Amino acid sequence: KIRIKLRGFDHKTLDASAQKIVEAARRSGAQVSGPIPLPTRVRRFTVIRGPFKHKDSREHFELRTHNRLVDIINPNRKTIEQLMTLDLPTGVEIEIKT
Amino acid sequence: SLKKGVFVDDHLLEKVLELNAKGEKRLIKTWSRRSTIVPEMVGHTIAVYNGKQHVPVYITENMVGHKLGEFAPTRTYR
Amino acid sequence: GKGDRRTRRGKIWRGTYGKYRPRK
Amino acid sequence: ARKALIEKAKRTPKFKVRAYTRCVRCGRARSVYRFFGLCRICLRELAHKGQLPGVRKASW
Amino acid sequence: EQYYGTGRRKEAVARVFLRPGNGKVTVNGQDFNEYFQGLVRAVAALEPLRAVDALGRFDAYITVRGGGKSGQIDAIKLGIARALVQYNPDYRAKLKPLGFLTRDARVVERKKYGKHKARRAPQYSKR
Amino acid sequence: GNKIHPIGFRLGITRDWESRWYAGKKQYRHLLLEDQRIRGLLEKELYSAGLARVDIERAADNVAVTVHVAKPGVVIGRGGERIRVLREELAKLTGKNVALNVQEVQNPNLSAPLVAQRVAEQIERRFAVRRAIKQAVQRVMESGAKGAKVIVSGRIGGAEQARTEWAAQGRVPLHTLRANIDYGFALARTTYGVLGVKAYIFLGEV
Amino acid sequence: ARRRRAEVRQLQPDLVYGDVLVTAFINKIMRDGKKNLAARIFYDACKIIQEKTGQEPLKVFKQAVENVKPRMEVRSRRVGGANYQVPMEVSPRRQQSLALRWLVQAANQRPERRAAVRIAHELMDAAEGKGGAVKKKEDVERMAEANRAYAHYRW
RNA sequence: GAGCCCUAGCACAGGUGCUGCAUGGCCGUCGUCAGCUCGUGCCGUGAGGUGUUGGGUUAAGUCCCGCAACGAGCGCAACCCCCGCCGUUAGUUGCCAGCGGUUCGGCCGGGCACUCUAACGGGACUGCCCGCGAAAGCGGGAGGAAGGAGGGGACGACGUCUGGUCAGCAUGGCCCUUACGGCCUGGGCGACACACGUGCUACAAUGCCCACUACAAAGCGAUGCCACCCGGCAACGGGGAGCUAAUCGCAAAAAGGUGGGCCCAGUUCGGAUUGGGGUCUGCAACCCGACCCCAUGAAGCCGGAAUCGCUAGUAAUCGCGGAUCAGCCAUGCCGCG
Ligand SMILES: [Mg+2]
Ligand SMILES: [Mg+2]
Ligand SMILES: [Mg+2]
Ligand SMILES: [Mg+2]
Repeated sequence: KIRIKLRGFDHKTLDASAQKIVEAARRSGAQVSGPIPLPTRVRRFTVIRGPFKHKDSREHFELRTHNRLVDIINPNRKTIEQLMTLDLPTGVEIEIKT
Repeated sequence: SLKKGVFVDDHLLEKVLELNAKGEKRLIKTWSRRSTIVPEMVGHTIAVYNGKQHVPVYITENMVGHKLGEFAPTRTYR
Repeated sequence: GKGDRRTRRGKIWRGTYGKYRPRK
Repeated sequence: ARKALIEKAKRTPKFKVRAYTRCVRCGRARSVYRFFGLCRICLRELAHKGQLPGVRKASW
Repeated sequence: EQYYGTGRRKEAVARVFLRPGNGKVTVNGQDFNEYFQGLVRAVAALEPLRAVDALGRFDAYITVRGGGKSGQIDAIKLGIARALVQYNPDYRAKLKPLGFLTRDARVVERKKYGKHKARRAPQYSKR
Repeated sequence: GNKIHPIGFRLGITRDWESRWYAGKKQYRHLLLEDQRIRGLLEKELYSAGLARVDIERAADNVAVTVHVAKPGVVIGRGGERIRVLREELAKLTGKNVALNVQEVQNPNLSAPLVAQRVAEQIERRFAVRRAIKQAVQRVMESGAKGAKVIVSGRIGGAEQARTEWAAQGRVPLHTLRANIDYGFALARTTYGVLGVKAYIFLGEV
Repeated sequence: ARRRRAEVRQLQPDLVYGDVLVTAFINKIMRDGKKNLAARIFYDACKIIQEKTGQEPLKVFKQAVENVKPRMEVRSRRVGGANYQVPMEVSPRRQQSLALRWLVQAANQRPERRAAVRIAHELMDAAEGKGGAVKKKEDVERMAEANRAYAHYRW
């Protein structure tokens, strides 16, 4: 039972990047428990638009950490093939656990 | 307001304790108005800076526990 | 109410806890 | 002064109380968002360029 | 044996489960009148029944979670209604007239900058 | 003074970031300060190349710098003795292993940040603003573009009175999100003061 | 209201007598959106109408209101000079608005310490037709008559 | 006399020194107002006009009909985000929903149904009916979570105010260069006879107090949140488990509901002011920190002339979080419900 966390600012290249990680584990391992979407940690910034004294009117900036999760029940190396380096994630991260 | 020391300045004490072997000087001028007036080292007169000058403050028993700044007021006509 | 340190309401408003509003 | 100052804010000083922030570009004291070492202006600036990643136009 | 409709109203969601026969109503492992204890309006949540005639003749087991009480009262009011249309496509033409069937979109409008409060605007002094 | 930065406005669609690397509260801050002083030195000692974008990707001790230009042969050297010194200037301050790709703009008259840069250039060589603007737009409009526009701010022709010339062609639907509008801002230090150049070029759709 | 006529906002029937007029009156009792506390009051007060008279509350209620509706009132008006209190017929929707508003105001003018009582005794004093609400209502009606001389300006 | 570092010179540094009326950039504003234009033709000696005007209609120069104009551009609308309904994908957050074991806490096997989480789609079009209309469209009815811009954002034309800012930054000029630079310690920005703006807390019984009583809705936390123990009336101090956090913590939601108290009083309203004892952060709390507990309990009984906000989940009212941040003078602001 290999279980993996994936963070990302980019909601597209996760459901993308870490869901090829479901082909290369059903095609090369056995049973998968599909992609699970963890709720998001949304850091927000509120910024006064002008250099000087314009306290009403500012603009809203968010920085949104998306969180996806993957479970597979197959600690063999018929899997750990693609699933070590066979890349398409460029602004992503990995948590590796069992 | 603390209870683990009386956060009084080294540079001042050093100068009082070392005056405490026959020492009766007025010429004593500090800048640490932040330092607590400490149990019994009284008799003397300390010139406390108010930001513009030091002030001849005589120090008595009834007035321990208080800081030095309390006796050297910093602003004018009040 | 909200102005009185020594009420429940006082404490809530002020953020604090104490004798007049404990932490259970 | 703002130089002898941009400089002084870099020395780890006697007592950490004296340790302040400073917009790392727009070399500046106030409204310094800690997650970016960035002054609210020199900040709205880079954000607009996309030179701070994931950072975006918020709207709800 | 079992019947379901989901109600929502403003952060609050209702799990409704209708069962045939009776009259009693659980909400969150608690009697109705124990959950909505002397809150004048609660008697409203079951008004969908009163309108069909199943005033009593149904049991109800209920989960209810989300923000706050008076919403939940309405949340249920939809569940109940939705649940019993899925025990009768013929339960349309009487429930829709009083429309216990419309979700009701009205949420907290959002706090805007420069205002104090979404619409309430700061205090002008002119002179 | 109204009007949003039309890149900022487009980051969701129609425009990606110039730093695509992930992180977290702990080192995002410096993965920025470094990240910048990079495109810092790059922009200065690479001007002659003429650099449009300068993307950056990361993944811990690697950093895929991708300097876009239209003069690639100026980043390079002879066989490669500039591009050699530079991948070495990068790792000089950056305690890291610096990948340093190069790209080319097939058409530098569709790269607003150059079009602006161009016009700025002319200005410092006491040129003729109204015309420069006039030409630049044309140049761009010539090379296949679906509309475009350029603004010089003020102190035109050394004038005591600051003013603001601008010319436009085709479309520039600045309110349409699905536009794809390269924007670029050239500066322009002159003997009597700064002017400011803004270039817009419209391409996209559906 | 420059564009439209604005729909008479439609109210949710009384969950206890089934009357829109009642909710209306409950709302006028309400302070800072404490609708719960408000209904307690109205009902506790209907309690105090049995406990004191033979007849049905909904009936005292309907009636108290009826007596408090004004039929004419003065509306102010611009003329070449200063202003004119111009008497004119008071529209049904407003009659209702004013009645309820006045009942609640008059109620909280009374001396008794607990709200449901005040509401009740005022409701009672009204159907009998002698509350301070029916007072500040004959004041209007009378005042529209005082000014009967200017009734040739009504728009 | 390679580099480095010292003292003596030198070229220079430095300047939050002046000019926003030399400037860039960015902002405010009329104003999300329904406008401002151009190309060609046409009319006029010409400035210019026509177009854009008119009649109908829109939230709109929105569209319709008409017309010496016919078309375009920056606007408006739409393309993006959030909130309503439904579907697909997906199972450490959902449950007896169904059954079994439950130390009776979804806790345990077990399942994703449902709730949710988050990605992607569907859905609304004046498409349908009746009436009026030449048309656009208007009024009404159906069905539908939603109906005629369903609700809230982001988004600010040509220009205007020689608006704002040289103290964020960039910059031309100008000016000081053992001092208009720099360093430190202390004071100041916290002064107080007065006067205004914006707020907070009240003046009470639709109220105040004390008790018991899950209805959760955004966000933050590994030099942190800190459960839970014990000491203390408490602030807080010991200890001390868990969480790189849909898993652990901040966290009590408060208004509410139930019970009891107060009984119309300057009060069991109100908590200013002052005396005292302490806690914490910090090198350090006199000037000048917040917090706890004892005492002290002020003006205030709803406010002259004036005057501000808001059209619906709005106003009113009740809490919750965050940014800066050692601590905090936040009753401020940005957000949640
Ligand atoms: Mg100006
Ligand atoms: Mg300017
Ligand atoms: Mg000025
Ligand atoms: Mg001026």
